[PDB]
Amino acid sequence: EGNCDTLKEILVTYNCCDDDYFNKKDWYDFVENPDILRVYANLGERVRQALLKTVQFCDAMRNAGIVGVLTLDNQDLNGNWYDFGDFIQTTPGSGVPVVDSYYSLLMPILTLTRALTAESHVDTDLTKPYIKWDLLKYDFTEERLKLFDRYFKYWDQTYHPNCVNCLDDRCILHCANFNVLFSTVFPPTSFGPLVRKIFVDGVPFVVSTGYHFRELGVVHNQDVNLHSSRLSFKELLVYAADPAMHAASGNLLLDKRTTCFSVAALTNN
Amino acid sequence: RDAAMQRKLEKMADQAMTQMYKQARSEDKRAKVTSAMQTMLFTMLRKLD
Ligand SMILES: [Zn+2]
Repeated sequence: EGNCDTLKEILVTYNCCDDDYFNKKDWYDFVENPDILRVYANLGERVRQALLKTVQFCDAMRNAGIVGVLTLDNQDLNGNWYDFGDFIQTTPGSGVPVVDSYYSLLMPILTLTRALTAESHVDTDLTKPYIKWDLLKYDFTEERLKLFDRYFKYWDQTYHPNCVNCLDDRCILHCANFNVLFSTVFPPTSFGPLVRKIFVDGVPFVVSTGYHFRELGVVHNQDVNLHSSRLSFKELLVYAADPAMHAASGNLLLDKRTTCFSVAALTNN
Repeated sequence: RDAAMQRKLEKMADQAMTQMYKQARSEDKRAKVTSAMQTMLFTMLRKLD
């Protein structure tokens, strides 16, 4: 904050805020003056456009059959490109770019400006309602894959929508990372435990059998048993320490004191 | 021997008795709490179906 001139220039050049905003002291802090998040957000669309245009450019080079690398400093803010200084020419339909340094540098911004919220509207338009997701759907896989393809098309590494299918750990990281970004799009009433009705001694229960982690995708419990006769101790325990039966036996809560997403209440007071 | 050994027989028998007492009370508490939590479960569901 000693000298963020270029940042100020960029911020006013795109009407995210007017120079008047730069006297409200602690404008740069986050926990002080949380409003800064809003004015940061007013950049998202420009970033998203840059992304789409670079996808187009990648495929263009691929068809053209050229090889090269993509550095940010060779990209305007509108999305265009230039400075084809050292690309080399090969047979068409066989060309290949290098988008490893590009995205790897860009990745922190995309959650800073939330430049991917424009995909939660009924048709990728800021000026339209949100997609009315089905309250019951919880899978969401080929959706993540589709997003990946529409943006990160040439991120030359396999992405696994469910870390369960990861190899080592470094794959777990390289997948949960993308999952973090993508999980900002979907309804927040569709994460957490994934319960299911079961029977024991001819009696219905509700217990969790899996989970939908906003960073790990879907995970299903591996040893669930429908229809049992009695309950030993450990199973008593694991069905007592779970929220499922507790929550579902609760009365609906909505509190305005906190922006944290409430869930349920267990009493009348 | 018999007026010292026999003095240790009592000691060891009585500590065995007290430890079996403690184990009995322990396993008692177990039954009590498991009954309680079973009751809690069975009464919880009886408000939702
Ligand atoms: Zn993986």
